[PDB]
Amino acid sequence: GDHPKYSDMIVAAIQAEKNRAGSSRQSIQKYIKSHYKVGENADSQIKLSIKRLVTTGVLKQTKGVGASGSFRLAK
Repeated sequence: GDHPKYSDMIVAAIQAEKNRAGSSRQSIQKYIKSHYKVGENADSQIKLSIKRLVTTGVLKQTKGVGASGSFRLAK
């Protein structure tokens, strides 16, 4: 129950830091790693899931792409 869906954790991380500038890419994994136990493989999956979410358009794109990789949550 502490590890339901990667997207849910990503959403939770972004919701936790619903900053105007958006949530940094590092912040998404940092929040998840800090609040949820993750492994190296999981980190890779998180990055893939974040990318997929952006790909599906679920996650909004924010500036600093590649630098910070800020992402916004489309409510």
